[PDB]
Amino acid sequence: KAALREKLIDLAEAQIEAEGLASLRARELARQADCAVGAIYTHFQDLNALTLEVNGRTFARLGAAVGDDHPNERLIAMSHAYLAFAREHPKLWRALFDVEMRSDGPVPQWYGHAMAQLFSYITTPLAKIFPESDDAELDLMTRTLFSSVHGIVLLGLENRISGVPGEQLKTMIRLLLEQVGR
Amino acid sequence: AALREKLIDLAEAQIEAEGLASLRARELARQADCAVGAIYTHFQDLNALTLEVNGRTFARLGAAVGAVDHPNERLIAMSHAYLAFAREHPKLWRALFDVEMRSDGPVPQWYGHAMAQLFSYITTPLAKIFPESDDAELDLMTRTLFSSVHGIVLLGLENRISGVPGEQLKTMIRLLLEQVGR
Ligand SMILES: CCCCCCCCCCCCCCCCCC(=O)O
Ligand SMILES: CCCCCCCCCCCCCCCCCC(=O)O
Ligand SMILES: [Cl-]
Ligand SMILES: [Cl-]
Repeated sequence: KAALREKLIDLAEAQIEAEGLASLRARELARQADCAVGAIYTHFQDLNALTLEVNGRTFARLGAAVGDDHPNERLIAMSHAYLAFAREHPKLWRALFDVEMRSDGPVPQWYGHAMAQLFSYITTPLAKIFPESDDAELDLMTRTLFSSVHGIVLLGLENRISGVPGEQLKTMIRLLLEQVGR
Repeated sequence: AALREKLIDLAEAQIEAEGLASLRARELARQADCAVGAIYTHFQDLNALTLEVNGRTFARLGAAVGAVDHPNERLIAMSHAYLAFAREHPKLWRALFDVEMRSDGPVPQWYGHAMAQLFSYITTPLAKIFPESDDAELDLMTRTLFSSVHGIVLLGLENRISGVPGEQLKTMIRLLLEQVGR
């Protein structure tokens, strides 16, 4: 059970990496794990729940990637690591945004904490840039700038006709963030 | 002439009712009272019919953005119009980003030109804000800010745990855009 639970998370991560989030099937994972398909449902409520565990690991990788007198430079460096991550782990990266997870519904504490912890890396330099801003103001700015970088990265990496060209993604993130708070 | 236009009218109605993923040649042909082959006679594939519907969505966007020296306020107003559109026409809005369309592959000239015409509305105030920037620099900044607003709207409307809250989307679009031109 302890071994099986871990083995299923390992295999789920492997599948997402190979063929994407949409390719994950209970029959196939059970076959790879050498268990009954119902053994998957003994450890996770559904495939979405198993995907959240994979996303837990993806957050950990992102947190390692992200990690003081130049706060705009810190924001840029972190954004460049986000871009590099998205490029390096495209399918795991897309699973973070494609899994069923909403601010409306129940967010599990471990999951909500991991995401809150990533956001604190962005809020630190923003507090230096905006010394007069309160926590609500800082939280809103963190969400705005993160959402902005994600948009640049999403449209650019998808090669959409509206996005910034691939070769200019790093440069354009810099140019956007340099302007933040003068 | 009647059937080509009727197929576009019907494809738009289907996308609005059930989303891009629900679009089928068999069902469209049934509604239009034609054979499935009559669809492929007017459009190479469903992708091509989807581009025609997206063409109408661009025209909807163009009308909303054109409505009536404060270029930062113009960017904010246009961005607010983009937010409103995304909330009001969520399925047609998603079809613009979900259709198979890359800058690597063939982009039909009429389609690229229509999207470029929308971008010219953003570039005009950007040229006032950044008078020292050349055309290349302005196009990259147009792409960067569009992508930033889109990220804000996308993660906000999807109620993602990393997004700016629904009730705060307009405010954060304002707080992002006022910082442009530092
Ligand atoms: C910073 C100002 C942003 C203002 C946005 C509103 C202005 C006009 C609309 C421009 C966006 C058109 C939609 C582009 C859709 C792209 C779909 C794709 O890349 O395939
Ligand atoms: C403006 C600075 C942006 C820098 C971002 C990189 C540094 C911090 C990491 C933030 C990672 C958040 C990833 C959240 C994944 C999506 C979760 C969700 O909304 O479903
Ligand atoms: Cl991956
Ligand atoms: Cl719609």
